[PDB]
Amino acid sequence: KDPMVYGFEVEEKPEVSYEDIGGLDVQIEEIREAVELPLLKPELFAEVGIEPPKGVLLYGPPGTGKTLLAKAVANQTRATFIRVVGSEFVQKYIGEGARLVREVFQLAKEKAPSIIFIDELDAIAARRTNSDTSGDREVQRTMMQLLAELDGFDPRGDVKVIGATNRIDILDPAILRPGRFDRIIEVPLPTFEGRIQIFKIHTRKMKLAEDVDFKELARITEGASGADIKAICTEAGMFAIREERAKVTMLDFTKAIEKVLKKTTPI
Amino acid sequence: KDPMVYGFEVEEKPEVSYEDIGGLDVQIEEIREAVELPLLKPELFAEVGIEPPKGVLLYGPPGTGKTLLAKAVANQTRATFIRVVGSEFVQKYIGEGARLVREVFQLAKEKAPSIIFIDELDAIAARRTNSDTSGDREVQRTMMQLLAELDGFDPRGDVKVIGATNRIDILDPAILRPGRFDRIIEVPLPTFEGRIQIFKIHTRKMKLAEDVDFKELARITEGASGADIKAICTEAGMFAIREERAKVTMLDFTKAIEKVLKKTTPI
Amino acid sequence: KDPMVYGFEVEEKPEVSYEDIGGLDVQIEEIREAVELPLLKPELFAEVGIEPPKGVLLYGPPGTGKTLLAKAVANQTRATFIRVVGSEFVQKYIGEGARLVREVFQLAKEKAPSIIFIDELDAIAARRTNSDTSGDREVQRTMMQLLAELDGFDPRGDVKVIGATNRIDILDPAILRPGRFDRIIEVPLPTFEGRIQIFKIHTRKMKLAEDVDFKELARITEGASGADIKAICTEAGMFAIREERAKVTMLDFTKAIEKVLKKTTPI
Amino acid sequence: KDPMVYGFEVEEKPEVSYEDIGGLDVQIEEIREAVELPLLKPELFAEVGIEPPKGVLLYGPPGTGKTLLAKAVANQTRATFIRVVGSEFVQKYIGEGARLVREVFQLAKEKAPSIIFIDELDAIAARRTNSDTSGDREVQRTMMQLLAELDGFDPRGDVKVIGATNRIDILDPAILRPGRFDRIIEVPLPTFEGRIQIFKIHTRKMKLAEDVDFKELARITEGASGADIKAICTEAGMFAIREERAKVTMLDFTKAIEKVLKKTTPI
Amino acid sequence: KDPMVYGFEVEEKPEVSYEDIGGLDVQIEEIREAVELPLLKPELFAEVGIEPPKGVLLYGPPGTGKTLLAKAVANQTRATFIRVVGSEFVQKYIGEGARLVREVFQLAKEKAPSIIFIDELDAIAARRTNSDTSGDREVQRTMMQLLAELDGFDPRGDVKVIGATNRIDILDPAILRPGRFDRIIEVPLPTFEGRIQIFKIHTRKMKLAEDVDFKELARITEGASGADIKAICTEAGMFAIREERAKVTMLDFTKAIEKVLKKTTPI
Amino acid sequence: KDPMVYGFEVEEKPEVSYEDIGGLDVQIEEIREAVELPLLKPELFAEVGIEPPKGVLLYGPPGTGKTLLAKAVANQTRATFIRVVGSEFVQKYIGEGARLVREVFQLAKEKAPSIIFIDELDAIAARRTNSDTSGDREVQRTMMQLLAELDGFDPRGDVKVIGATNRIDILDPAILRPGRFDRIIEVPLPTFEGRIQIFKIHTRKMKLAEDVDFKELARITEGASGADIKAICTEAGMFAIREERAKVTMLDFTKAIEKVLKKTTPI
Ligand SMILES: Nc1ncnc2c1ncn2[C@@H]1O[C@H](COP(=O)(O)OP(=O)(O)OP(=O)(O)O)[C@@H](O)[C@H]1O
Ligand SMILES: Nc1ncnc2c1ncn2[C@@H]1O[C@H](COP(=O)(O)OP(=O)(O)OP(=O)(O)O)[C@@H](O)[C@H]1O
Ligand SMILES: Nc1ncnc2c1ncn2[C@@H]1O[C@H](COP(=O)(O)OP(=O)(O)OP(=O)(O)O)[C@@H](O)[C@H]1O
Ligand SMILES: Nc1ncnc2c1ncn2[C@@H]1O[C@H](COP(=O)(O)OP(=O)(O)OP(=O)(O)O)[C@@H](O)[C@H]1O
Ligand SMILES: Nc1ncnc2c1ncn2[C@@H]1O[C@H](COP(=O)(O)OP(=O)(O)O)[C@@H](O)[C@H]1O
Ligand SMILES: [Mg+2]
Ligand SMILES: [Mg+2]
Ligand SMILES: [Mg+2]
Ligand SMILES: [Mg+2]
Ligand SMILES: [Mg+2]
Repeated sequence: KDPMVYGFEVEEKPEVSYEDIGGLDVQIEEIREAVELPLLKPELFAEVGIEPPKGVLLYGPPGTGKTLLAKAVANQTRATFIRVVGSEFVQKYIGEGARLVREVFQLAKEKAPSIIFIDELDAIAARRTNSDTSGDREVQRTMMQLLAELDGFDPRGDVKVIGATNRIDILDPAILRPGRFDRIIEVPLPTFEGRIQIFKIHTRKMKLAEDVDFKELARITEGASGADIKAICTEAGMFAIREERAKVTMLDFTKAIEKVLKKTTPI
Repeated sequence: KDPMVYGFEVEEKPEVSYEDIGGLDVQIEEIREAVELPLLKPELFAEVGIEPPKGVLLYGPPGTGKTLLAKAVANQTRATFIRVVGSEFVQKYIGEGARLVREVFQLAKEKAPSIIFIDELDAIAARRTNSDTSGDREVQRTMMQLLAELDGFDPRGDVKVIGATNRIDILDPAILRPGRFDRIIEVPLPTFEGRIQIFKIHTRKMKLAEDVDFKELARITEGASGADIKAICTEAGMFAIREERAKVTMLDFTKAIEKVLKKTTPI
Repeated sequence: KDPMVYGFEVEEKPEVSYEDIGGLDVQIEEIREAVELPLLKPELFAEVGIEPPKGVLLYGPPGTGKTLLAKAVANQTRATFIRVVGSEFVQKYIGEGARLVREVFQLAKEKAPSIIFIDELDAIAARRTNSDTSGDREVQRTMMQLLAELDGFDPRGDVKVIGATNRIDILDPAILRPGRFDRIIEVPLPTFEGRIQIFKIHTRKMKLAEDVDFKELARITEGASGADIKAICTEAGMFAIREERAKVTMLDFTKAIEKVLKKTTPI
Repeated sequence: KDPMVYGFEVEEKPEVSYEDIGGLDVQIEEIREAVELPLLKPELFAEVGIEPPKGVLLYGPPGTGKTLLAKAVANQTRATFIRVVGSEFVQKYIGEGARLVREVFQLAKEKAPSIIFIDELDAIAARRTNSDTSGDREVQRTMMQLLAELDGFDPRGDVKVIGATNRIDILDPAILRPGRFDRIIEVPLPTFEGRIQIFKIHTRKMKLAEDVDFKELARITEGASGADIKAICTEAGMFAIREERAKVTMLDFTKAIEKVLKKTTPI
Repeated sequence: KDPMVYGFEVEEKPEVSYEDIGGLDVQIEEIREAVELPLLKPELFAEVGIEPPKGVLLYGPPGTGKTLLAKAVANQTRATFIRVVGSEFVQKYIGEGARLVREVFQLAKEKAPSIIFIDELDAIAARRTNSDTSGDREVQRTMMQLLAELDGFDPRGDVKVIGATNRIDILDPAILRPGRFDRIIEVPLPTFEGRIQIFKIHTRKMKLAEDVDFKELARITEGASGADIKAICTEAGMFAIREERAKVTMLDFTKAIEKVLKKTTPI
Repeated sequence: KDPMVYGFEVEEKPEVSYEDIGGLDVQIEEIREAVELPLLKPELFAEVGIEPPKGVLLYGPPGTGKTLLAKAVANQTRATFIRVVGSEFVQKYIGEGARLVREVFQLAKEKAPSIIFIDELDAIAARRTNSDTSGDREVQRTMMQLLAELDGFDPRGDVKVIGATNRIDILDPAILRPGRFDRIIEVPLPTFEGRIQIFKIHTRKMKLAEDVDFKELARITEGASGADIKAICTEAGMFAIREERAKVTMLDFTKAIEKVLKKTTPI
């Protein structure tokens, strides 16, 4: 009953895999497993006795590759990858958003095995409630619907809903609890070695000089996220273009670390 | 009229069943008194001469369990278990919800004995504040139909409205009270012994455990919810296969209780 | 007659009479003089030269048996009790609501005297703020229709639109102001004499009780509502059932009183 | 002879004349000069040089008696009085419907001089969203149809348009522009002298024995409305029955106002 | 083929070049490298093996000419230009604001290459911590929807935002980080030199000074925005009409510097 | 197809001109400099090289017929007159407030020349909050879209607008900034000589007047507006028809002044 199945991009697998992400290695493995083993290895569960987890919640500072973690799971279990955005519920008609939730779930059930990937939970959950609010009351009646098709009366299924958000601090605690969203995976800012892998992903695409030491660059870029690193390389390339080289030398990388980081914040 | 799955649906199939009556065990006895005792033995109500309780309002924090409770009971009764959901009301068009509330209830009378488990509908029922906005007032109307049909003017038959709500800090005084339920149930976080009963079921499913001490798990899991415990159990399974074991060990619980509460309990 | 208003009428032998309500007590007598006194005797209002009430408004604290009292008066008027519900009005087009208010008043003019009981005046006539727009506008659309008929321009005969509301102020000032609903009878919470009498209605239908002291019973249940007295009674009776006796005694009440009291106090 | 526009007239002179409406007293004269005088002789209005009202809107808080004043107009124009409800202008489907709006105005042109009263413009000149489809289009359409039609037959008296509205703040400017209505008569809540007069007329029909001072009661009932006074009277006679006196006296009104006033804006 | 979002596409083909605006000459070079240049020659990005910039985020005062930098670019690239005022989004009809950014984005992919200018990120950015319980959540739904399309899942599509803001400290963390706006550009009030350039352009549109010297004027105009340097020129022309010369010269220009500053700084 | 106006009311070629205006004689000439004469003479925009005026704001004491001047400028330039009322702006949300600003801008480009009358400036012209508050915020997101759009315009399609306000001293200096509103015109409360000339306009209409001395009338109406002078003349015709004479003289004028205008004195 969905022409919104085009807005769920059921076909077109992404290009981002586990090898297009990295330096968040501990995180890849739990989330990977939380839907990968249930689907390809369900006999392993039988034998030990294991309950299938019914979702994974992801949170973390912005730009750490949450989006990328989701894409990688979607790509590499190739089974029904339902991408929705929580901001996509709630319309001008009086409880259309909640109707709309019921549609995703009945659709996922039919098309099961299925993984639902929700981007942004901050536009569809609130940890407060309030009564007689214009912008914060129907969004609580499409949340309340949600709680409630994911697990509730309606089984299980084979979802496995991957939630993603930029802050869990303004999210309703019903989402926040396990039993559905059973592995609560924090994704932190990357570490010393971590910033080094992220560098090499973009650099793998690029040409470089052979006096390029990642270890030195990663020292400078301490307290920055994966998104700051992508932009550093990009911007470093722009310096390569102006000066007409088909490679990025070490000195551009240091210019870029100074440029990008400086124009974000003065720590 | 024209009923789709709406309430009409009746199902009571597993996982939640009459042998996964995890609790919170005094609380289950209270549901059995309210619903199942006049259903199975009506003559006892003729001797006292009371009106049999008309509904069980279960409330609590999330995941503590009330979906639980209500389905486990429902399989026992073998009654017409009416499943409606918490904002399937007013789909896009208006007063739609008021016609659903009536429909559900009228069919229920015909199919009485019948039980109406409505997920979160008590929480949608909220107060109005003057002047203030015209709201969001229109959904609150759909609540008023529920009061009228339950025993407001039109007899119940043998309904048995099971309420569900994540807050008692969101309700109008006119749903809260014992008058549309009567049997108002606090479902708190599971008792010391209560908590051991939840682990028992899960461990049963998870074969061999021979060094695990469930009581000790209980001291560590002080003031965790019922859905929390089930994820603890799930992650203990997971660490079991990460150590490549056919059974779940005592370390495996220690790690999962540590992981599960950390991400979800504030400092 | 279209199905609509066919089916609004007529409730044959209502449960509830004045020996199935009692305990308040003065405002009971006031309503009964207000509707039953000119219906059974038009002469007394005629001799002074006054107009009987155009309607009677019931408001205030939930649980005081407002709709219950309506079901009492219906049994002794036998003047045609039109049961419409404030939420029953309004559907998926506008003016289809209007149609229904126009139909009930035309129908009533013929049955005159007759009782139009509108469950919630506030559904179809709520305190506006502005258009937010789907059904909110329809509400003040419908309010226009109800006025209009009442004795706005069109002969009322001897109706007698009797209302009730869940909240103090949630209604347009027009309806609030008397001269349309002309007696504003606050049904308040029962008196010291009134709470004893309420327990008595229950005692009538719940067999045996003499170790109970009605006065002291009432004294404890201060600040409760008629629905709460009923709820205690149903709880008490379950208490007795647990100790297996068909007599209700005081100890059964004390346990039952506590259940309700836990909710509402500590202050 | 379409049943809908034929059914909106006539009563062959309603109940109420200017005699039976108590004092305002001076704003009665404004209405008499605004409506009645230009109807009988627009030829005299032209000869003077002035332009008669496009329409006259009655504005004031509820209960001042606005539609009460319209019944008075009705008896004394002698020109066929249209009682229509603006709630019936918007309808369930279309050009019944929209056409009904042009039909009423056509009826006026052949019945002329006449004298069309529409009655509340609450929810037929409010704001639309452009649009919410089923609600809005009806209201937006009917808004335009009203304004064009009254404009195009009044440069000068032909068909006089009268109306009234509950408030002029609950609807957006549309009918407030002096291209449309330019003469809006404040129908206040009544002067000190006005109350005394209303009290007088109501006791005029009433059988009493003289010791009443209508003036003392007026000081008391300052800050009410004419409909409350009517109520005070009906309750003052009802009191008379309860003492079993077939006469009303001062003691009874003083008491009667105390009851009514109390359920109302306060002592 | 809906005029509702198709109207936002091309602005009749701009007339504004990057030599019709200046004074922000450093900033102009930056914008061209990031946005224009990919479109100009793809192979440079291939050569260095980089992912091309997302685009530019401009911040700064008001009047600076953020619009004019998008207008310039659009003329020069020979590609789709979609100009949207970003504060126009956000409706009091809940989730219509989010719908509108969703469609503009999807349409941008249909007509790729495309540039969108989302002006003012102030009124489409909220504060997570409470300040307006209904205003923050609403704004947030619009914000996280446009972000969703921006790189939540759905590709760039060779879009190319390009988007301005008065205040950058009011933005949520989500949009603030790069990778949804790759190159954050400071665009400050005109420098010393910046005055002289802006002036010169605008006086080439007039009759031009006869007694040229923009350095004197510049000293005085320091501490104003770019619109304000223009503004003086326009004030100068009209002053010319009042004098009865209608030719602009240094005397009109200096008298204008004074006349606009009279308002501005208040000695 | 028939056209149906939006941004109501619209008068394409309004028939009120400056012949209908008297005693505001130099205020006509200033505003002819502001909009009229620029617009019909495109030579000025080449002979000076000036970039057109974008608005002129009318100020000084209210009630003077600021709407009427606006119509007279629209008449002269043969444009589409468009009315924006400020009461249809700002609620306590936003967005349809915003929408309607957009609407009249769209209509105005489409049908240039076009005169957007913008009363009233005090509900979208107000001060800034940078210490924050919530109520002020509604106004600020509305206000920026007026400010922007007017500057956004292309010189292909000239949408000149004429503002009007009661108090300029409560508004932001930002809308008193040249290149938005270039000049302001004190339309003052009428002088002695002004009042005599405004009575004469109305007298054209009125019959046999040869006893009326206009001077004694102006004296009495010290501190009277133009809307009040016009209203006095309608009322004069009412008084004349009360004394049963179609001849309007001076006695009628004197009673009309007392009745309408004289209320204000004493202080
Ligand atoms: N884990 C990482 N590995 C490699 N690249 C990364 C990593 N994190 C971020 N990036 C780069 O930064 C870009 C932009 O960040 P992205 O859009 O992926 O973030 P997100 O964490 O979902 O953000 P938000 O909190 O704003 O929703 C990526 O497309 C990638 O090029
Ligand atoms: N007491 C229990 N024993 C065993 N497992 C439980 C228990 N309570 C909850 N769970 C498990 O937790 C999961 C989700 O919780 P459930 O649906 O029962 O929550 P609820 O308290 O009704 O919440 P919400 O406020 O989100 O509607 C199910 O998998 C259920 O079996
Ligand atoms: N005076 C009374 N004596 C006995 N029982 C009473 C009395 N008044 C109320 N009750 C009981 O209280 C309950 C509520 O009655 P009712 O169904 O009339 O709702 P209400 O007070 O109109 O409610 P709402 O605010 O939910 O519309 C019933 O169970 C009724 O039997
Ligand atoms: N001046 C008056 N003289 C006599 N009776 C009055 C007076 N004013 C009001 N009433 C009484 O009030 C009623 C008529 O006015 P009513 O209260 O219906 O309101 P309205 O001002 O037309 O309201 P709305 O805006 O709700 O349509 C009658 O019952 C009448 O007896
Ligand atoms: N730097 C500048 N060079 C030339 N014109 C300018 C410059 N800055 C602003 N303007 C002009 O001033 C007017 C309004 O400024 P605009 O660019 O719309 O403002 P904002 O930065 O607030 O978006 C326009 O007519 C615009 O051309
Ligand atoms: Mg993200
Ligand atoms: Mg639940
Ligand atoms: Mg009730
Ligand atoms: Mg009325
Ligand atoms: Mg701009």
